[PDB]
Amino acid sequence: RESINPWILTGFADAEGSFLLRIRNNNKSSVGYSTELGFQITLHNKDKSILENIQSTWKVGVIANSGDNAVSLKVTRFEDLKVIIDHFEKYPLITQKLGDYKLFKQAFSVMENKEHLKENGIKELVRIKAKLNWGLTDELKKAFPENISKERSLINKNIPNFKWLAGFTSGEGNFGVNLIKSKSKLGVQVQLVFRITQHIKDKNLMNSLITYLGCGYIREYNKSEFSWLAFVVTKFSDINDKIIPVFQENTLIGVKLEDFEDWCKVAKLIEEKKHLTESGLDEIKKIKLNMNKGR
DNA sequence: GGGTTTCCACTTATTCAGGCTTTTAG
DNA sequence: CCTAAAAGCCTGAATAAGTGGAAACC
Ligand SMILES: [Ca+2]
Ligand SMILES: [Ca+2]
Ligand SMILES: [Ca+2]
Ligand SMILES: [Ca+2]
Ligand SMILES: [Ca+2]
Ligand SMILES: [Ca+2]
Repeated sequence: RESINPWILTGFADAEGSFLLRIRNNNKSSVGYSTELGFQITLHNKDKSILENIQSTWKVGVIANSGDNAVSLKVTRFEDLKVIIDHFEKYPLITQKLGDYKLFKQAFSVMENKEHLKENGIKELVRIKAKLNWGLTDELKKAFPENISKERSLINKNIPNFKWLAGFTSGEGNFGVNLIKSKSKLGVQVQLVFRITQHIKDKNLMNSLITYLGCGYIREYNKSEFSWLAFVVTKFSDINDKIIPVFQENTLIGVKLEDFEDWCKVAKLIEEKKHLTESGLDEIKKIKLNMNKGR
Protein backbone atom coordinates (compact mmCIF):
# COMPACT_ATOMS: atom_id res chain seq x y z
CA ARG A 1 0.00 0.00 0.00
CA GLU A 2 1.22 3.50 0.91
CA SER A 3 4.91 4.16 0.44
CA ILE A 4 6.72 6.18 3.11
CA ASN A 5 8.43 9.51 2.55
CA PRO A 6 12.19 8.81 2.66
CA TRP A 7 13.04 11.25 5.48
CA ILE A 8 10.13 9.91 7.53
CA LEU A 9 11.52 6.44 6.90
CA THR A 10 14.97 7.49 8.05
CA GLY A 11 13.55 9.07 11.21
CA PHE A 12 11.54 5.97 12.05
CA ALA A 13 14.69 3.90 11.37
CA ASP A 14 16.70 6.14 13.70
CA ALA A 15 14.04 5.21 16.26
CA GLU A 16 13.17 1.55 15.73
CA GLY A 17 15.71 -0.05 13.37
CA SER A 18 18.88 -2.00 13.97
CA PHE A 19 21.67 -3.28 11.82
CA LEU A 20 22.84 -6.86 12.23
CA LEU A 21 26.03 -8.83 11.54
CA ARG A 22 25.97 -12.50 12.51
CA ILE A 23 29.28 -14.36 12.63
CA ARG A 24 28.30 -17.99 13.16
CA ASN A 25 30.41 -21.04 13.91
CA ASN A 26 29.89 -23.24 10.85
CA ASN A 27 31.86 -26.46 10.35
CA LYS A 28 30.52 -26.77 6.79
CA SER A 29 32.06 -23.36 5.99
CA SER A 30 35.57 -22.95 4.65
CA VAL A 31 36.83 -20.54 7.33
CA GLY A 32 34.75 -22.15 10.09
CA TYR A 33 32.33 -19.20 10.12
CA SER A 34 29.32 -18.16 8.09
CA THR A 35 27.95 -14.62 7.99
CA GLU A 36 24.69 -12.77 7.58
CA LEU A 37 24.47 -9.02 7.14
CA GLY A 38 21.43 -6.79 7.16
CA PHE A 39 18.95 -4.42 8.76
CA GLN A 40 15.74 -5.10 10.66
CA ILE A 41 12.76 -3.57 12.50
CA THR A 42 10.61 -5.36 15.08
CA LEU A 43 7.26 -3.82 16.09
CA HIS A 44 4.10 -4.88 17.87
CA ASN A 45 1.58 -6.70 15.65
CA LYS A 46 -0.70 -3.65 15.62
CA ASP A 47 1.85 -1.86 13.40
CA LYS A 48 2.48 -4.59 10.81
CA SER A 49 1.15 -2.16 8.15
CA ILE A 50 4.22 0.03 8.71
CA LEU A 51 6.53 -2.89 7.92
CA GLU A 52 4.52 -3.73 4.80
CA ASN A 53 4.66 -0.06 3.77
CA ILE A 54 8.43 -0.07 4.30
CA GLN A 55 8.70 -3.33 2.38
CA SER A 56 6.82 -1.74 -0.52
CA THR A 57 8.75 1.56 -0.35
CA TRP A 58 12.09 -0.25 -0.73
CA LYS A 59 10.84 -3.46 -2.37
CA VAL A 60 13.17 -5.59 -0.17
CA GLY A 61 12.99 -7.63 3.00
CA VAL A 62 10.91 -10.42 4.51
CA ILE A 63 8.17 -10.08 7.14
CA ALA A 64 7.66 -12.71 9.85
CA ASN A 65 6.11 -12.99 13.29
CA SER A 66 8.48 -12.32 16.18
CA GLY A 67 6.77 -14.11 19.03
CA ASP A 68 3.07 -13.79 19.77
CA ASN A 69 2.71 -10.00 19.85
CA ALA A 70 5.39 -8.68 17.52
CA VAL A 71 6.38 -8.82 13.87
CA SER A 72 9.71 -8.11 12.20
CA LEU A 73 10.96 -6.83 8.87
CA LYS A 74 14.38 -8.31 8.10
CA VAL A 75 16.60 -7.42 5.12
CA THR A 76 19.55 -9.82 4.79
CA ARG A 77 19.53 -10.88 1.10
CA PHE A 78 22.88 -9.48 0.03
CA GLU A 79 21.84 -7.77 -3.22
CA ASP A 80 18.90 -6.00 -1.49
CA LEU A 81 21.28 -4.45 1.07
CA LYS A 82 22.40 -2.11 -1.73
CA VAL A 83 18.99 -0.48 -1.36
CA ILE A 84 19.55 -0.01 2.38
CA ILE A 85 22.90 1.61 1.56
CA ASP A 86 21.54 3.89 -1.16
CA HIS A 87 18.67 5.02 1.06
CA PHE A 88 20.86 5.88 4.05
CA GLU A 89 23.46 7.57 1.85
CA LYS A 90 20.82 9.91 0.45
CA TYR A 91 18.71 10.16 3.65
CA PRO A 92 21.22 9.68 6.46
CA LEU A 93 20.69 8.74 10.10
CA ILE A 94 21.30 11.29 12.85
CA THR A 95 21.35 9.32 16.17
CA GLN A 96 24.16 7.13 17.46
CA LYS A 97 22.65 4.44 15.21
CA LEU A 98 24.44 6.19 12.34
CA GLY A 99 27.58 4.70 13.88
CA ASP A 100 26.09 1.23 13.50
CA TYR A 101 25.14 2.04 9.90
CA LYS A 102 28.76 2.93 9.05
CA LEU A 103 29.85 -0.46 10.41
CA PHE A 104 27.14 -2.15 8.34
CA LYS A 105 28.58 -0.35 5.31
CA GLN A 106 32.15 -1.48 6.00
CA ALA A 107 30.89 -5.04 6.46
CA PHE A 108 29.08 -4.84 3.12
CA SER A 109 32.36 -3.94 1.36
CA VAL A 110 34.12 -6.93 2.90
CA MET A 111 31.38 -9.28 1.75
CA GLU A 112 30.99 -7.56 -1.63
CA ASN A 113 34.52 -8.66 -2.62
CA LYS A 114 33.94 -12.19 -1.21
CA GLU A 115 36.59 -11.52 1.47
CA HIS A 116 34.37 -13.14 4.13
CA LEU A 117 35.01 -16.56 2.59
CA LYS A 118 38.72 -16.02 3.38
CA GLU A 119 40.44 -15.83 6.75
CA ASN A 120 41.47 -12.20 6.35
CA GLY A 121 37.90 -11.03 5.69
CA ILE A 122 36.32 -12.97 8.53
CA LYS A 123 38.90 -11.38 10.78
CA GLU A 124 37.91 -7.94 9.52
CA LEU A 125 34.20 -8.66 10.00
CA VAL A 126 35.01 -9.56 13.62
CA ARG A 127 36.73 -6.19 14.17
CA ILE A 128 33.68 -4.48 12.67
CA LYS A 129 31.21 -6.52 14.71
CA ALA A 130 33.23 -5.65 17.83
CA LYS A 131 32.00 -2.02 17.60
CA LEU A 132 28.49 -2.88 16.33
CA ASN A 133 25.61 -2.71 18.79
CA TRP A 134 26.45 -4.99 21.73
CA GLY A 135 29.71 -6.24 20.21
CA LEU A 136 31.38 -9.62 20.41
CA THR A 137 30.16 -12.46 22.56
CA ASP A 138 32.78 -13.80 24.97
CA GLU A 139 33.13 -16.92 22.81
CA LEU A 140 33.70 -14.90 19.65
CA LYS A 141 36.27 -12.60 21.30
CA LYS A 142 38.23 -15.60 22.59
CA ALA A 143 38.13 -17.33 19.23
CA PHE A 144 39.87 -14.27 17.68
CA PRO A 145 42.98 -13.60 19.79
CA GLU A 146 43.98 -10.03 18.99
CA ASN A 147 43.61 -6.53 20.38
CA ILE A 148 40.20 -5.51 18.97
CA SER A 149 38.99 -2.01 19.80
CA LYS A 150 35.40 -1.65 20.96
CA GLU A 151 35.24 2.15 20.67
CA ARG A 152 33.98 4.35 17.84
CA SER A 153 33.41 7.97 16.90
CA LEU A 154 30.51 9.55 18.77
CA ILE A 155 27.82 10.87 16.43
CA ASN A 156 26.73 14.50 16.81
CA LYS A 157 24.29 15.61 14.11
CA ASN A 158 21.32 17.99 13.99
CA ILE A 159 17.71 17.26 13.07
CA PRO A 160 17.71 17.66 9.28
CA ASN A 161 14.04 18.57 8.82
CA PHE A 162 10.49 18.10 10.08
CA LYS A 163 10.07 14.96 7.98
CA TRP A 164 12.84 13.22 9.92
CA LEU A 165 11.20 14.46 13.12
CA ALA A 166 7.82 12.97 12.19
CA GLY A 167 9.36 9.58 11.47
CA PHE A 168 11.33 9.73 14.71
CA THR A 169 8.25 10.80 16.69
CA SER A 170 6.23 8.00 15.09
CA GLY A 171 8.72 5.72 16.90
CA GLU A 172 9.46 7.43 20.23
CA GLY A 173 6.69 10.01 20.61
CA ASN A 174 3.87 10.16 23.14
CA PHE A 175 0.66 12.17 22.79
CA GLY A 176 -0.70 11.94 26.32
CA VAL A 177 -3.71 13.30 28.17
CA ASN A 178 -2.93 13.74 31.86
CA LEU A 179 -6.13 13.67 33.93
CA ILE A 180 -4.74 15.42 37.01
CA LYS A 181 -6.89 14.52 40.01
CA SER A 182 -7.95 17.37 42.29
CA LYS A 183 -10.57 17.91 44.96
CA SER A 184 -11.64 20.83 42.69
CA LYS A 185 -15.12 21.40 41.26
CA LEU A 186 -14.96 19.06 38.29
CA GLY A 187 -11.81 17.85 40.06
CA VAL A 188 -9.61 16.71 37.19
CA GLN A 189 -7.39 19.17 35.33
CA VAL A 190 -7.00 18.05 31.70
CA GLN A 191 -3.38 18.57 30.58
CA LEU A 192 -2.21 17.77 27.06
CA VAL A 193 1.37 16.51 27.07
CA PHE A 194 3.86 15.85 24.27
CA ARG A 195 6.92 13.72 25.08
CA ILE A 196 9.87 12.18 23.26
CA THR A 197 12.05 9.60 25.06
CA GLN A 198 15.65 8.58 24.32
CA HIS A 199 18.66 6.98 25.96
CA ILE A 200 21.13 9.51 27.37
CA LYS A 201 23.66 8.62 24.65
CA ASP A 202 21.83 11.13 22.40
CA LYS A 203 21.61 13.88 25.03
CA ASN A 204 22.82 16.47 22.50
CA LEU A 205 20.03 15.60 20.09
CA MET A 206 17.43 15.65 22.85
CA ASN A 207 18.57 19.08 24.09
CA SER A 208 18.27 20.39 20.53
CA LEU A 209 14.53 19.65 20.53
CA ILE A 210 14.05 22.69 22.79
CA THR A 211 15.80 24.89 20.23
CA TYR A 212 14.31 23.06 17.26
CA LEU A 213 10.66 23.12 18.38
CA GLY A 214 10.68 26.34 20.43
CA CYS A 215 9.42 24.86 23.71
CA GLY A 216 9.74 22.08 26.28
CA TYR A 217 12.21 20.92 28.91
CA ILE A 218 14.44 17.87 29.47
CA ARG A 219 13.92 15.47 32.38
CA GLU A 220 16.40 12.75 33.28
CA TYR A 221 15.51 9.34 34.70
CA ASN A 222 17.44 6.21 35.52
CA LYS A 223 16.64 2.62 36.51
CA SER A 224 19.66 0.97 38.07
CA GLU A 225 22.60 1.35 35.68
CA PHE A 226 20.26 2.49 32.86
CA SER A 227 19.69 6.20 32.25
CA TRP A 228 17.42 7.93 29.74
CA LEU A 229 15.90 11.32 28.93
CA ALA A 230 12.43 12.66 28.24
CA PHE A 231 11.69 15.79 26.24
CA VAL A 232 8.37 17.09 27.59
CA VAL A 233 6.02 19.90 26.49
CA THR A 234 3.13 20.83 28.83
CA LYS A 235 2.22 24.50 28.16
CA PHE A 236 -0.91 24.25 26.03
CA SER A 237 -0.13 27.27 23.83
CA ASP A 238 3.14 25.63 22.78
CA ILE A 239 1.25 22.37 22.14
CA ASN A 240 -1.47 24.13 20.13
CA ASP A 241 0.79 26.57 18.23
CA LYS A 242 4.18 24.84 17.88
CA ILE A 243 3.59 21.07 18.19
CA ILE A 244 0.22 20.27 16.56
CA PRO A 245 1.04 22.22 13.36
CA VAL A 246 4.33 20.37 12.82
CA PHE A 247 2.61 16.99 12.72
CA GLN A 248 -0.44 18.22 10.84
CA GLU A 249 1.97 19.19 8.04
CA ASN A 250 4.39 16.22 8.43
CA THR A 251 2.10 13.24 8.86
CA LEU A 252 2.83 10.50 11.40
CA ILE A 253 2.71 6.78 10.58
CA GLY A 254 1.36 3.76 12.41
CA VAL A 255 -1.26 3.66 15.13
CA LYS A 256 0.36 6.65 16.80
CA LEU A 257 -1.20 8.73 14.00
CA GLU A 258 -4.62 7.81 15.39
CA ASP A 259 -3.40 8.74 18.87
CA PHE A 260 -2.23 12.13 17.61
CA GLU A 261 -5.60 12.71 15.93
CA ASP A 262 -7.56 12.02 19.12
CA TRP A 263 -5.03 14.21 20.95
CA CYS A 264 -5.88 17.07 18.58
CA LYS A 265 -9.61 16.58 19.26
CA VAL A 266 -8.94 17.10 22.97
CA ALA A 267 -6.81 20.13 22.05
CA LYS A 268 -9.85 21.60 20.28
CA LEU A 269 -12.04 20.94 23.34
CA ILE A 270 -9.41 22.61 25.53
CA GLU A 271 -9.11 25.52 23.09
CA GLU A 272 -12.90 26.05 23.24
CA LYS A 273 -12.49 25.87 27.06
CA LYS A 274 -15.03 23.01 26.89
CA HIS A 275 -12.71 20.96 29.15
CA LEU A 276 -14.10 22.88 32.14
CA THR A 277 -17.62 21.40 31.82
CA GLU A 278 -18.92 17.97 32.80
CA SER A 279 -19.81 17.39 29.14
CA GLY A 280 -16.38 18.28 27.77
CA LEU A 281 -14.63 16.53 30.65
CA ASP A 282 -16.58 13.32 29.99
CA GLU A 283 -15.87 13.53 26.26
CA ILE A 284 -12.19 14.00 27.09
CA LYS A 285 -12.35 11.00 29.43
CA LYS A 286 -13.77 8.69 26.73
CA ILE A 287 -11.22 9.97 24.21
CA LYS A 288 -8.31 9.26 26.56
CA LEU A 289 -9.75 5.86 27.45
CA ASN A 290 -9.65 4.87 23.76
CA MET A 291 -6.10 5.98 22.90
CA ASN A 292 -2.51 4.93 23.69
CA LYS A 293 -2.55 1.82 25.92
CA GLY A 294 -6.34 1.88 25.68
CA ARG A 295 -6.23 1.87 21.88
C1' DG B 1 26.64 -31.03 -5.87
C1' DG B 2 28.92 -28.28 -1.29
C1' DG B 3 29.89 -24.63 0.71
C1' DT B 4 27.08 -20.50 1.21
C1' DT B 5 22.93 -17.61 1.30
C1' DT B 6 18.41 -16.87 2.87
C1' DC B 7 14.59 -17.55 5.33
C1' DC B 8 11.52 -18.60 9.27
C1' DA B 9 10.68 -19.71 14.28
C1' DC B 10 11.91 -18.02 18.34
C1' DT B 11 14.50 -15.65 22.49
C1' DT B 12 16.79 -12.26 25.51
C1' DA B 13 17.85 -7.47 27.06
C1' DT B 14 16.59 -2.87 27.73
C1' DT B 15 15.14 1.41 26.07
C1' DC B 16 11.45 3.29 25.67
C1' DA B 17 6.27 5.07 25.86
C1' DG B 18 3.01 5.53 29.08
C1' DG B 19 -0.50 6.37 33.06
C1' DC B 20 -0.14 8.15 37.29
C1' DT B 21 0.31 11.79 41.32
C1' DT B 22 2.23 16.03 43.71
C1' DT B 23 3.91 20.59 43.72
C1' DT B 24 4.41 25.42 41.83
C1' DA B 25 3.25 29.38 38.79
C1' DG B 26 0.37 33.14 37.64
C1' DC C 1 -9.36 31.11 45.38
C1' DC C 2 -8.89 28.90 40.40
C1' DT C 3 -6.67 27.01 36.60
C1' DA C 4 -2.38 26.13 34.02
C1' DA C 5 2.16 24.58 34.08
C1' DA C 6 5.83 22.26 35.97
C1' DA C 7 8.00 18.52 38.49
C1' DG C 8 8.41 13.81 38.86
C1' DC C 9 7.72 8.58 39.59
C1' DC C 10 8.89 4.22 37.78
C1' DT C 11 6.64 0.02 35.62
C1' DG C 12 6.65 -3.23 32.21
C1' DA C 13 6.52 -4.20 27.57
C1' DA C 14 7.36 -2.68 22.65
C1' DT C 15 11.14 -2.45 21.20
C1' DA C 16 16.35 -3.31 19.73
C1' DA C 17 19.24 -6.89 19.40
C1' DG C 18 20.07 -11.39 18.84
C1' DT C 19 20.02 -16.95 18.15
C1' DG C 20 18.81 -22.04 16.37
C1' DG C 21 17.89 -24.53 12.62
C1' DA C 22 17.25 -25.76 8.11
C1' DA C 23 15.90 -25.06 3.31
C1' DA C 24 17.36 -23.12 -0.99
C1' DC C 25 20.51 -22.34 -4.07
C1' DC C 26 24.60 -20.90 -7.48
CA1 LIG D 1 14.98 3.85 19.77
CA1 LIG E 1 14.03 -11.20 -0.51
CA1 LIG F 1 21.76 -11.68 -3.07
CA1 LIG G 1 7.57 2.89 19.11
CA1 LIG H 1 18.49 -5.65 31.23
CA1 LIG I 1 11.91 16.57 37.04
